[PDB]
Amino acid sequence: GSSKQDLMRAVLVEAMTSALNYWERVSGQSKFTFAEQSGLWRVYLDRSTLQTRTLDKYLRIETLPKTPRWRTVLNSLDYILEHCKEAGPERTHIEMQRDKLQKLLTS
Amino acid sequence: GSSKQDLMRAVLVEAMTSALNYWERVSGQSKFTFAEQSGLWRVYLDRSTLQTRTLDKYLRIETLPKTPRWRTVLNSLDYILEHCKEAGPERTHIEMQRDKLQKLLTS
Repeated sequence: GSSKQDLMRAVLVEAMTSALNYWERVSGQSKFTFAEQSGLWRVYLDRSTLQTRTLDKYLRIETLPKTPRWRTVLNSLDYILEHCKEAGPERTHIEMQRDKLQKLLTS
Repeated sequence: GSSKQDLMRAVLVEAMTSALNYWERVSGQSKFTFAEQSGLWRVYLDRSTLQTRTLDKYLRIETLPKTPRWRTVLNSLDYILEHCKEAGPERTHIEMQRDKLQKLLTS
């Protein structure tokens, strides 16, 4: 129902933002670099500056697309966890949010 | 010194035992299957029965070899975490023990 759909969207934003913050700290690379190196998100020239325009929409519930690319988000969480291994609460939180999303998508 | 060497051996046994218990529960497969499918540990015919004779020595501090194969143990932890994703305290403990071993080996 509407509650499950809104929960999925809230978890997707939490998971993506958490994963990017972890990527930035552990890899020492930018959000731009995650998109460019993984090939999972496109780079655009906006306001005369390179931007991960679509990825950026997934970092706030207000801008999340009407049709989220759930598999691309799960591939993003997997890519970040594949390249960033530092064990700890921050990583555990991303793993837990990944499992939550997967269970919501398959229930 | 002796303290660091004994700590490394104690952490190796904790990590291996933890990882195998997690593999068995999450994969629903045996220790034998972890060895056979990964190819990381040999199978032997002892007492007329198939056994992971060398791997078994890593599950008790009393039997741990004088010369542990540290890389084979780290490859074992990586293989189990690659195939078993269930997020939770049990998985976090294995990740934490893996990081502890790596830091001891590089300090």
